[PDB]
Amino acid sequence: GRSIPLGVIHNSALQVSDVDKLVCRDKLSSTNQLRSVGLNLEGNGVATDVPSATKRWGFRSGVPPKVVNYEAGEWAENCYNLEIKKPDGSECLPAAPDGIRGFPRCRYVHKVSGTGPCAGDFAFHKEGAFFLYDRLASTVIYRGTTFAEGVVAFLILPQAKKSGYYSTTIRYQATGFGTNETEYLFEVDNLTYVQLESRFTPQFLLQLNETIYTSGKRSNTTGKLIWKVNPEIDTTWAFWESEELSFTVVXXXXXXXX
Amino acid sequence: GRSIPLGVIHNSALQVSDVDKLVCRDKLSSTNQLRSVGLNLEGNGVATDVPSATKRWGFRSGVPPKVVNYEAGEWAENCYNLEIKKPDGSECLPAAPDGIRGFPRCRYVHKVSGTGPCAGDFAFHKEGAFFLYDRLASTVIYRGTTFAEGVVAFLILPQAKKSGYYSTTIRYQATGFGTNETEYLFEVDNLTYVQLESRFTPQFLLQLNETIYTSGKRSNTTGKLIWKVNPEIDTTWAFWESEELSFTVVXXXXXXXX
Amino acid sequence: GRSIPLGVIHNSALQVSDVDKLVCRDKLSSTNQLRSVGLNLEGNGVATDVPSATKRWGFRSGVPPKVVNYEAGEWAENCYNLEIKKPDGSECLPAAPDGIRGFPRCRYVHKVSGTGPCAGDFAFHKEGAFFLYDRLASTVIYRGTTFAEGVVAFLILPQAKKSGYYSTTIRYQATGFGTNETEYLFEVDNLTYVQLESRFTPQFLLQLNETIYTSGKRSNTTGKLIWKVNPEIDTTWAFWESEELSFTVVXXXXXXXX
Amino acid sequence: EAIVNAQPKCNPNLHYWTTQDEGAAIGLAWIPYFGPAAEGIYIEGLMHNQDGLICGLRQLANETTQALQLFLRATTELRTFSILNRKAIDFLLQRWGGTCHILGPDCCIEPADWTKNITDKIDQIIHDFV
Amino acid sequence: EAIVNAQPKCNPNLHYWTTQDEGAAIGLAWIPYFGPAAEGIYIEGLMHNQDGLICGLRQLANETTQALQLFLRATTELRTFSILNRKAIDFLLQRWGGTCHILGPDCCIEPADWTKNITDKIDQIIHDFV
Amino acid sequence: EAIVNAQPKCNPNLHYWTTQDEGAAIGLAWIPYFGPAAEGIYIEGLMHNQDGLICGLRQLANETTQALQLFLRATTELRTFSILNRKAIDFLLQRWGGTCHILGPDCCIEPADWTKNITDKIDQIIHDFV
Ligand SMILES: *[C@@H]1O[C@H](CO)[C@@H](O[C@@H]2O[C@H](CO)[C@@H](O[C@@H]3O[C@H](CO[C@H]4O[C@H](CO)[C@@H](O)[C@H](O)[C@@H]4O)[C@@H](O)[C@H](O[C@H]4O[C@H](CO)[C@@H](O)[C@H](O)[C@@H]4O)[C@@H]3O)[C@H](O)[C@H]2NC(C)=O)[C@H](O)[C@H]1NC(C)=O
Ligand SMILES: *[C@@H]1O[C@H](CO)[C@@H](O[C@@H]2O[C@H](CO)[C@@H](O[C@@H]3O[C@H](CO[C@H]4O[C@H](CO)[C@@H](O)[C@H](O)[C@@H]4O)[C@@H](O)[C@H](O[C@H]4O[C@H](CO)[C@@H](O)[C@H](O)[C@@H]4O)[C@@H]3O)[C@H](O)[C@H]2NC(C)=O)[C@H](O)[C@H]1NC(C)=O
Ligand SMILES: *[C@@H]1O[C@H](CO)[C@@H](O[C@@H]2O[C@H](CO)[C@@H](O[C@@H]3O[C@H](CO[C@H]4O[C@H](CO)[C@@H](O)[C@H](O)[C@@H]4O)[C@@H](O)[C@H](O[C@H]4O[C@H](CO)[C@@H](O)[C@H](O)[C@@H]4O)[C@@H]3O)[C@H](O)[C@H]2NC(C)=O)[C@H](O)[C@H]1NC(C)=O
Ligand SMILES: Cc1n[nH]c(-c2ccc(OCC[N@H+]3CC[C@@H](C(N)=O)CC3)cc2O)c1-c1ccc(Cl)cc1
Ligand SMILES: Cc1n[nH]c(-c2ccc(OCC[N@H+]3CC[C@@H](C(N)=O)CC3)cc2O)c1-c1ccc(Cl)cc1
Ligand SMILES: Cc1n[nH]c(-c2ccc(OCC[N@H+]3CC[C@@H](C(N)=O)CC3)cc2O)c1-c1ccc(Cl)cc1
Ligand SMILES: Cc1n[nH]c(-c2ccc(OCC[N@H+]3CC[C@@H](C(N)=O)CC3)cc2O)c1-c1ccc(Cl)cc1
Ligand SMILES: Cc1n[nH]c(-c2ccc(OCC[N@H+]3CC[C@@H](C(N)=O)CC3)cc2O)c1-c1ccc(Cl)cc1
Ligand SMILES: Cc1n[nH]c(-c2ccc(OCC[N@H+]3CC[C@@H](C(N)=O)CC3)cc2O)c1-c1ccc(Cl)cc1
Ligand SMILES: *[C@@H]1O[C@H](CO)[C@@H](O)[C@H](O)[C@H]1NC(C)=O
Ligand SMILES: *[C@@H]1O[C@H](CO)[C@@H](O)[C@H](O)[C@H]1NC(C)=O
Ligand SMILES: *[C@@H]1O[C@H](CO)[C@@H](O)[C@H](O)[C@H]1NC(C)=O
Ligand SMILES: *[C@@H]1O[C@H](CO)[C@@H](O)[C@H](O)[C@H]1NC(C)=O
Ligand SMILES: *[C@@H]1O[C@H](CO)[C@@H](O)[C@H](O)[C@H]1NC(C)=O
Ligand SMILES: *[C@@H]1O[C@H](CO)[C@@H](O)[C@H](O)[C@H]1NC(C)=O
Ligand SMILES: *[C@@H]1O[C@H](CO)[C@@H](O)[C@H](O)[C@H]1NC(C)=O
Ligand SMILES: *[C@@H]1O[C@H](CO)[C@@H](O)[C@H](O)[C@H]1NC(C)=O
Ligand SMILES: *[C@@H]1O[C@H](CO)[C@@H](O)[C@H](O)[C@H]1NC(C)=O
Ligand SMILES: *[C@@H]1O[C@H](CO)[C@@H](O)[C@H](O)[C@H]1NC(C)=O
Ligand SMILES: *[C@@H]1O[C@H](CO)[C@@H](O)[C@H](O)[C@H]1NC(C)=O
Ligand SMILES: *[C@@H]1O[C@H](CO)[C@@H](O)[C@H](O)[C@H]1NC(C)=O
Ligand SMILES: *[C@@H]1O[C@H](CO)[C@@H](O)[C@H](O)[C@H]1NC(C)=O
Ligand SMILES: *[C@@H]1O[C@H](CO)[C@@H](O)[C@H](O)[C@H]1NC(C)=O
Ligand SMILES: *[C@@H]1O[C@H](CO)[C@@H](O)[C@H](O)[C@H]1NC(C)=O
Repeated sequence: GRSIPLGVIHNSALQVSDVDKLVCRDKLSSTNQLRSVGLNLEGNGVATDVPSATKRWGFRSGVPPKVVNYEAGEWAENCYNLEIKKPDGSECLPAAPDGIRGFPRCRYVHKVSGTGPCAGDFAFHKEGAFFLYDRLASTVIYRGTTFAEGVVAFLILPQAKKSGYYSTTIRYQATGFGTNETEYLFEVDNLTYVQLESRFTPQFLLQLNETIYTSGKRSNTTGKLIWKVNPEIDTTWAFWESEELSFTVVXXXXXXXX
Repeated sequence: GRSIPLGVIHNSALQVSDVDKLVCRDKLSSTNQLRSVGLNLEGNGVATDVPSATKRWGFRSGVPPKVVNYEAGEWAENCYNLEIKKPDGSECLPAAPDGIRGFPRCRYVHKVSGTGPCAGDFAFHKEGAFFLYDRLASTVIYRGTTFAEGVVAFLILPQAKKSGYYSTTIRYQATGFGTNETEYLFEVDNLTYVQLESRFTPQFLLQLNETIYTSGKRSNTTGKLIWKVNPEIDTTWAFWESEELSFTVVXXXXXXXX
Repeated sequence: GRSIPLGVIHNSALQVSDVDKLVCRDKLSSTNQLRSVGLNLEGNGVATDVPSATKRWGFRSGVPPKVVNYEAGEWAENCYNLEIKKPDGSECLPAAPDGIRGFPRCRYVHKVSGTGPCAGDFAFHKEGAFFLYDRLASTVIYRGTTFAEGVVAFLILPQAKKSGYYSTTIRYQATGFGTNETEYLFEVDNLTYVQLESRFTPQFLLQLNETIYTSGKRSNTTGKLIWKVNPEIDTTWAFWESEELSFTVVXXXXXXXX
Repeated sequence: EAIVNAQPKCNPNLHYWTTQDEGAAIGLAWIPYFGPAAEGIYIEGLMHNQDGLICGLRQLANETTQALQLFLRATTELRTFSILNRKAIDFLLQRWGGTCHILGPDCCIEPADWTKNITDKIDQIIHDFV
Repeated sequence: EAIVNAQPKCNPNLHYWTTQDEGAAIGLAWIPYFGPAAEGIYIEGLMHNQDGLICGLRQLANETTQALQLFLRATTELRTFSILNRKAIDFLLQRWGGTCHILGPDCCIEPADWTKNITDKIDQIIHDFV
Repeated sequence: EAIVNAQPKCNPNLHYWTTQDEGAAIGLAWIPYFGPAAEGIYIEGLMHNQDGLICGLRQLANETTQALQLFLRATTELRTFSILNRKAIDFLLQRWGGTCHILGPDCCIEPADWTKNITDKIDQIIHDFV
């Protein structure tokens, strides 16, 4: 056990404290001075690509899920939305409970559909973080519901005080989800796919998708076309700081070189 | 946003205020001095007949329902209970959530069954009022659950301080519910009906029902009998302040004149 | 109505009081000084055998169930777990609501399966006690969920202050459950049973079960074997303070004498 | 602010229902198994329009609706039971959330008797000054 | 009121279970993914009948039942978690819900040192009166 | 304790979303039937890293997680909304849960003006002593 820390401003700096450790000059005149806020793991420098992010989550039985509310959040660049089944067709994730909606500000929504063994009743965050929904934070992942990874803080505010929204969905297929041998594919259309790499940024995927549509490199067949990208092409530090490609074909695999 | 107002007695009169706007002589010695109460729209003079009342409600999607409790209420003369389906048979209203029961004091329960397009996930009050159930107030209507229209107030009480229950169900059939072309029928039995008018009071409907049973003007046929009432008959101001009829017959329509 | 009493220590003795009836020298410096606790009926001397315990419970309709939490409990010697159906196969008890788990410390879990009329929507405690689950107390019994009978108290603590876990399941079959003519059978295996008496203690049942297995007195037939125990055998005051048997056989009944 | 009823009508009498707050139960009636069903837990009462409180109350509930609906729009709780407890907390924080400066307008401490305890002892040393 | 145990028996020893309130976790055990299951979150303890507290506690819980059951009958909450928080609020309102008249019986303000601060300064002007 | 950000990176700007706390609605927009859907109830804002508050806040949320997760492990509530209300209650109990000894370090009562009210009346009887 431990006491839940509380943020307070003293000597022009934020400090951790608690209601029992304040001096008489600190003043709390209404419950409106207290706030709960959610901060995104994005802002701490974590890798946000789909292969790296999914390795932070895992399945576990025997632990009941828990939910806590928060009042304000941060605009997210990367969010995630999962539709995972077992190879026998059964769902791996539970439907979203009544009143739990997706995170409300996501520049990119990485939507992953696929299969895995799912050896556990619920999927938790392996580092103890939370999955942030619409002003509710949960310890587990809900099916088909957009979330951002984050953590919660509690504040006392001082007495005094001193563009639109665009969202783009990026779809993926996955096999062996949640294991050591997971493979990912970025979806151009229902029959044209790109083998995914950890180094691919969102805008690289969107522009690679554009060149495929405008160069006419989609599948013209009943069958599935999968493009591979050689190491020596360039791909677009943290998020806050073309004609040149050539396509050759070898299901059906192929390679895109510079 | 706005602060929820609070009622307090000063200078022999009720006034609106809040906990932050009280002087030191105002005293609150226990949570038992605070009360939440529900007042019925009936008491403000609104028309309570079924045609007028249903026009205050409408269907809307995209807004999650919300519930708030209240501790005490007012005896109602008119309550309502709805069983509406779409013409394809699907239910228009959701089943009552666990623990939500009907309003507990209704002199007349207007029970409406019928069909309509129901263009929306939930039915709300078009004037922003609440639907009052058993000490729970909701923003939406639940299926087959008796409610009264009303609003909630919050009070601080001062330090000091200074017949049975009868209920009658009145049944209706409706078509085109929730639109501009709704038609209503008052139900005498499963095969005898009266075309409804806004001017018909509850006791007029009950006594009209009695004369039909005692004059033998019910249907004596497999088919449905619908009586119309000419304008020049009399019908019974607010609620708190026979041999003469003649029946002639023209489904099957007819007319009742004086 | 009545005010919920509160326990406080004065003059080296526990007393009942309330927050409004304390003197200025009584000090409450944090919500951590307040505690809710659950005490078992076992500790007051009640009979705990299955025939006596089930007579304290009964079915009743028209009363909504209610739940209240508690923070700490007492290790139990006797707990109960019920799977009762009507003779037509329908379940008598509701499934456990989300988040309600069995009582966590039970030396003996008396698991009763059988049939009865179950003339009521919910099963309540006839003496007004509670059914204690995992830090939640309910007024009704949930299906297949281990509980102990008990009651709740609320305390203010003073400023200052001054082996493993084994559980054994004992299975029973029952007919006419919840009536005046209930009959119970202790289950040795799926085909060998002992007619139950109120005087049988848990350890007597466990050792009687052992002698049956080690003397080879189980059924060696498709059919069911039921042993009766004559009055003059001895059986093991409250809980906190062999070769000699002879088996003769007369479904199939029999008798065990000393 | 004062309350101005601006409704088309007012029912000046309030015939109400609620649950009982005072008085112990009779016999076994407090036990859920033996007690009343959901329909029989209510008491009734009647109050008239003394000091205009009934018509004022109808207008108060009407005027409360906008702020209450905006609060419900912003909360994620499905059912809200905590409004009155939060009002009580805000009552206490307004008067005792900071340092109480005696004699100030925002400090509800009366030392009136405390003066007459000290101003009666003016003649405890200034008068027995033999 | 005092508490009179009137039960047929009393178990004078209390062997209890609960969750842990103090002490930081060891390593990664605080992470739900790695931590214990629902069955392994409990600690145990044992207290004896010093000052008769155990047998008094058994009688207290018994006597609490009627008022608690009547409260549950009247609430519409399905699960009630707020009883202790409301007790804390009522504790504060009883002492600080009105004007605190110093020296009165209902005002928990001690000016004992405050007198010796002023009654020591009797000889700050009455004695250096040269 | 002070807050030391020990993260690999810090985004020094906070582009946030929340619901509106101040300002009355415009027309009928407060009525649920006419108002916005769930996706349109939000306002936005932007704050920069003045006094290092943004990077401190990111570290604070990180360090809060262990104690918050242990609290959630021990509660039986499915959804917890009461953390801030309980903090407010604990704030009041810490200062006003016992007898306030004036001039003591744990009593937030200032009698500074109260002295100048009495020490100005030193010459109310000691000087008009004709
Ligand atoms: C608050 O902020 C702090 C600091 O940013 C976060 O600290 C992170 O804590 C996690 C643990 O929960 C750390 O993750 C672990 O890192 C170990 C070291 O990784 C390095 O190891 C190789 C080999 O030495 C290096 O070459 C390489 O650079 C890696 O970076 C891993 O070994 C761990 O993985 C192993 O253990 C886990 C079990 O924990 C197994 O599941 C794995 O399969 C594997 O066997 C683990 O990944 C992380 O490194 C810490 N970050 C930093 C910057 O120190 C807190 O997490 C954060 N709190 C919250 C709630 O977000
Ligand atoms: C608190 O108390 C006040 C006062 O009693 C209530 O105020 C009512 O507010 C509603 C709006 O929510 C008003 O309803 C509107 O009335 C308009 C005027 O109605 C008159 O119009 C014709 C033509 O002029 C007159 O001949 C006739 O006498 C009518 O009385 C209507 O035009 C409105 O309908 C139109 O707009 C709505 C959208 O709002 C559409 O849906 C309709 O289809 C239509 O196009 C509307 O009906 C009402 O008149 C006000 N009453 C009074 C007495 O002023 C508050 O509602 C109340 N608060 C709560 C929460 O109950
Ligand atoms: C707090 O602690 C007190 C004291 O320990 C408990 O008090 C018990 O209260 C219950 C009632 O709720 C009592 O149970 C009743 O006992 C009656 C008397 O039993 C004796 O009767 C025969 C004939 O005289 C004796 O020979 C024999 O020794 C019995 O002991 C019974 O007559 C009652 O049964 C009848 O009424 C009930 C309705 O209540 C019917 O359902 C039955 O079918 C039957 O017709 C009933 O059983 C009990 O005796 C009290 N105990 C003591 C020690 O006094 C509280 O219950 C406890 N509170 C909580 C919440 O646990
Ligand atoms: C930088 C900044 N400045 N201001 C805020 C802010 C925070 C919370 C907030 O909550 C308003 C909802 N309101 C609803 C009910 C109210 C009640 N008690 O009833 C109370 C709460 C509004 C704000 O403007 C932030 C901020 C900090 C961190 C993060 Cl992650 C996001 C934003
Ligand atoms: C959610 C929220 N709303 N408003 C604020 C806020 C921010 C900064 C702030 O600084 C001003 C202090 N200023 C007072 C006067 C001067 C004096 N000498 O006192 C000089 C110093 C005051 C605030 O209220 C916050 C907030 C956001 C992030 C974090 Cl981390 C904490 C709080
Ligand atoms: C005219 C009048 N006089 N008295 C009342 C009254 C109001 C509320 C009330 O609530 C009692 C339930 N009680 C349960 C738990 C208690 C706790 N805090 O634990 C607190 C609440 C009892 C009353 O007698 C009214 C009144 C006013 C308006 C309307 Cl619409 C209806 C009635
Ligand atoms: C729910 C409830 N229970 N009890 C009351 C109540 C009603 C009237 C009331 O008036 C008496 C004041 N009386 C004090 C002594 C005198 C003095 N000079 O102070 C003269 C003045 C006191 C009350 O407690 C209410 C209530 C009902 C409706 C409304 Cl709108 C508000 C409150
Ligand atoms: C004899 C004894 N000594 N100590 C206790 C005890 C009681 C409660 C307790 O609760 C700790 C959980 N904690 C969680 C959150 C906390 C918050 N407010 O956040 C508060 C509560 C811990 C204890 O050690 C007992 C005792 C008495 C009667 C019974 Cl039946 C069982 C045990
Ligand atoms: C849950 C819990 N945690 N801790 C205690 C506890 C128990 C006994 C206790 O006695 C010591 C008082 N002691 C103070 C100093 C001396 C002085 N002259 O004051 C001499 C007297 C203090 C406690 O805090 C309890 C508890 C358990 C059962 C019950 Cl029934 C009530 C409380
Ligand atoms: C998963 O990781 C590798 C695959 O890259 C495999 O060799 C290893 O055996 C697996 N881990 C375990 C614990 O089986
Ligand atoms: C791709 O497949 C999904 C379901 O697998 C389907 O809903 C969608 O219409 C398909 N897209 C196209 C362009 O056919
Ligand atoms: C890929 O490019 C096509 C062509 O404009 C576009 O319609 C589609 O939305 C793009 N896919 C994504 C995920 O942006
Ligand atoms: C048909 O698909 C191939 C790759 O599968 C692509 O190179 C070719 O351009 C497509 N056909 C046309 C007419 O674009
Ligand atoms: C509904 O009202 C009338 C029917 O009385 C109809 O003429 C009108 O067009 C309808 N309103 C709309 C908006 O279509
Ligand atoms: C009228 O119809 C309802 C269902 O439509 C039925 O339950 C009821 O018994 C009928 N009444 C009579 C008198 O038959
Ligand atoms: C109509 O009259 C008959 C005859 O007494 C009666 O049984 C029936 O209940 C009445 N209907 C209503 C709605 O009161
Ligand atoms: C049969 O019904 C008609 C109206 O449909 C009514 O006038 C007549 O009186 C009824 N028959 C009898 C015998 O009452
Ligand atoms: C149940 O008790 C006895 C059976 O032992 C039976 O004679 C009695 O009639 C039954 N009680 C009632 C109320 O029928
Ligand atoms: C006894 O019966 C139960 C179900 O009635 C079954 O699950 C169990 O396996 C059986 N035991 C044996 C030893 O066959
Ligand atoms: C009865 O004895 C057998 C033989 O050891 C054992 O396996 C079984 O678990 C015993 N039953 C109980 C309820 O302990
Ligand atoms: C067969 O069962 C009987 C009792 O039914 C028992 O006495 C006998 O010992 C059993 N057979 C063996 C070989 O143990
Ligand atoms: C207050 O006055 C009483 C006499 O009524 C006196 O006994 C007491 O000492 C005075 N208070 C102090 C702090 O001296
Ligand atoms: C209280 O006494 C101290 C000496 O112990 C003195 O310095 C101080 O000035 C006194 N308080 C006031 C308000 O004068
Ligand atoms: C405090 O000082 C004012 C003058 O500013 C005086 O009128 C008042 O009487 C003083 N307070 C007391 C309690 O005498």
